[PDB]
Amino acid sequence: YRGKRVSFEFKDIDIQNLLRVIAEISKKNIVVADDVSGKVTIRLRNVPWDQALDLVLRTKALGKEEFGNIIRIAPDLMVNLLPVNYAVAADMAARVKDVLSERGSVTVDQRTNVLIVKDVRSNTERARSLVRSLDTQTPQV
Amino acid sequence: YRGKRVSFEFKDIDIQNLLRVIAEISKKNIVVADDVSGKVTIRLRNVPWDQALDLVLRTKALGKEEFGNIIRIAPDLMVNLLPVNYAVAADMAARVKDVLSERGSVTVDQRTNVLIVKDVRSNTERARSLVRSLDTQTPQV
Amino acid sequence: DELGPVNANPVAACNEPLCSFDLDQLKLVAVVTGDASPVAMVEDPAGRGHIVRRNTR
Amino acid sequence: DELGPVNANPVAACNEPLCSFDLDQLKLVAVVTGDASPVAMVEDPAGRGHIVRRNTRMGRQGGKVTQILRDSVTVTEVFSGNGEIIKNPVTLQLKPDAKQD
Repeated sequence: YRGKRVSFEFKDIDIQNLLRVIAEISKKNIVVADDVSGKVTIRLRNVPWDQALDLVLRTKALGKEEFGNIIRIAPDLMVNLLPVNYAVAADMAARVKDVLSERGSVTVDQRTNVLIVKDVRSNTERARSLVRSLDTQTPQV
Repeated sequence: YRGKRVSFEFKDIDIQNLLRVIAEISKKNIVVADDVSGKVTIRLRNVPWDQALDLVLRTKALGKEEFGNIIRIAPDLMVNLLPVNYAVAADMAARVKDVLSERGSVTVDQRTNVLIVKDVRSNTERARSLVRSLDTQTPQV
Repeated sequence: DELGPVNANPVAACNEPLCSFDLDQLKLVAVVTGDASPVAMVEDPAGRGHIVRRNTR
Repeated sequence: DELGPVNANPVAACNEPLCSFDLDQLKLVAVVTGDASPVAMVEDPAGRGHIVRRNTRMGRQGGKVTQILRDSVTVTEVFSGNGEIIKNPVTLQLKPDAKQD
């Protein structure tokens, strides 16, 4: 769960293809089962892959299990990184969980106090507006 | 989920026609199933299409799934963009959800803090009056 | 001997349709515009919808 | 005597597929990039997805992958220009709405 930064753009492609593509970029050797799912659409910018993966799982796709050398996977939206300069990322977690409800979309907390969201643009926009708005009362030091 | 801006005027037309028309404008290659629904009426101004689409779905019409190159769709009112200059769009969400109730109509939050409404003119008018009224206490800085 | 070869070739295509009907019979329903170029939507005297664009007939 | 030896040899491989189809028939779906090097994803006229990267090939003209952007993919193809075999430096864009004859 650490990698080079990437931009994932997938317009109506088999998750098996996204997976292989992700193995062809040295993001492990990835192998699915045979019939995992189908086709998905995502479009990410500035996301390390191992995350864009965790995030792909949550879209439609699978869960991942690693053997070590190989990993087995079994059965636009966009991603944007939000810097949080002023507040701690965990203090947002209550409010951010509360927008999601039983929706799709997710939020991932990276160690360097940045939030990452996959979702529809409309749920991304909401999550950014709240994260920045709460960040903004934290900049008045 | 990003496109050129458009005005959708559909007076009693098959959603399959609106779809094809929407593919003939390079808004993907769109293909339905065979018997999706029927005929609908909408009239939009200044709406990017990929939104006027999400909005068309909610009217009567379908949900969309994208393969990537092609998209499959399976089984006046107007649209107006509200700028929100002063407030955040998400703060309106509680009040705007509360007018809708179990009605038709919807609200979409774009990333650039603009609200977009499809509905009957009478529900659009209500939503605009509330969005502008709450925007107006926010301009007195 | 011709029915027992149970054979049908269904209709789903254009009939080549609007070039068989006169222009003043056709009514403009709507127009679509976006990155895929502008396209008109028009109604037959038979009540079909069509989609046509600049350079088409 | 041939069926009773109940024997099937299933299809799961590449057919060697895209070298049997022409390059202007193929549509760019997506691109992946990370530590494992950049890789393009492309769609057949038969609706299959493929994954190809710099130094690999696709298409009947043997279109060699030479660049990979986020929006587009430059390849070097093999055309018979007036009787000479020459290089054709095509760039396959991503798939939006589009039409040609």
